[PDB]
Amino acid sequence: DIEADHVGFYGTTVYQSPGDIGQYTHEFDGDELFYVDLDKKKTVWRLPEFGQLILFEPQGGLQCIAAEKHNLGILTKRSNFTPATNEAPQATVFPKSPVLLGQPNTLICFVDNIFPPVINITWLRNSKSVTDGVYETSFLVNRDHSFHKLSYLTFIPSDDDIYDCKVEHWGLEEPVLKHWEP
Amino acid sequence: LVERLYLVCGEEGAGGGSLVGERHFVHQFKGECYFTNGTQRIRLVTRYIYNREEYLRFDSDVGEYRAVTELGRHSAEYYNKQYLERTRAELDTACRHNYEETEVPTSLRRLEQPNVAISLSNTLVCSVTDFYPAKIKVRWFRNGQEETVGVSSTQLIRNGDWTFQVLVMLEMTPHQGEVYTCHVEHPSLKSPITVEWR
Repeated sequence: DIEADHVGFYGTTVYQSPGDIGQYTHEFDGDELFYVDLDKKKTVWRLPEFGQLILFEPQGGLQCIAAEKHNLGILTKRSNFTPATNEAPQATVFPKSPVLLGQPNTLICFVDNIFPPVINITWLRNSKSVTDGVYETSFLVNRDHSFHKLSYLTFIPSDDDIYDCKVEHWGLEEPVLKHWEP
Repeated sequence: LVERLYLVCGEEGAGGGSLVGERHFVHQFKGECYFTNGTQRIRLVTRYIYNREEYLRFDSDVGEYRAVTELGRHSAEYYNKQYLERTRAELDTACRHNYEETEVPTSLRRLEQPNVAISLSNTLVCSVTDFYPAKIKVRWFRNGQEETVGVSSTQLIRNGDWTFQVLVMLEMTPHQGEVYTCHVEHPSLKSPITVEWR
């Protein structure tokens, strides 16, 4: 909607009740700079090189979470306790680079329309859990105030690649098992 | 170590006290800095959101907090009296500082070269992967002529790891003697990339 050469989110915050779940992140041009590990009080850079000479004081994200906890209490009453609507998330999986037999690659599970921001994304190969080396982003903000998140699974393409991205969310009656079509 | 700064989350003048305890309730804050032509024009927008409804917003083009929906009517007056002057100042002390002192030495200098490969499946697919930043130009050539009709393209795909990819397709039919090339220009490349397919 607002056009610009660049946009920084220097303050992306979400908090929810009950459950006392939240996150604090910064973004630049739609990519995550860091999140603040609230309980450990520390900045976790999306790529480790980001924080080599630049610091972000984690207290900033703690302040914002504290303010959002307070703000939620007010607005929840003001709304006459209107609850969030659980959305059905949408998953797509695609490779980072062109698939070539034997050549190292990464499967990316892109999960969109996430709301509230609580989800489990996991990977299966040959319908068996694979957790080694899996990485996932923080919740990244959407203009419509839902979220998306990506999970990553390193793999070596093979003859019969059978990979699935499993998404569990309160907005789903059954878990979505999203198959990767090579 | 220079420092990234943040946009402070303003609190309702509350005091609160109501309790909610399959129902959940969500609040969001978004502090957004828009930059065009360096820092020559900066626009700061802060958003206060209940569930998915933005109800209160500071917009530096507007100059103060305004209720976006009725839910924010009472909020705006309070935020203007408590936080207006320091929110205005954050256009310089947070948006401009972050761009000039932290993005200039990191995000804005980051360069990653696209990998370019051609596959069939007819449709020739030029896979342009793992590049940063987003600015790229990909063109298909069929024996020396830049193609127009018959070309399609994915959206620019954000990998989430500070790289992009785009797949650029050419509808075609193979014939014994023709050459096809995808040409890629990107700020990271010393020279444009050409990959031929026969």
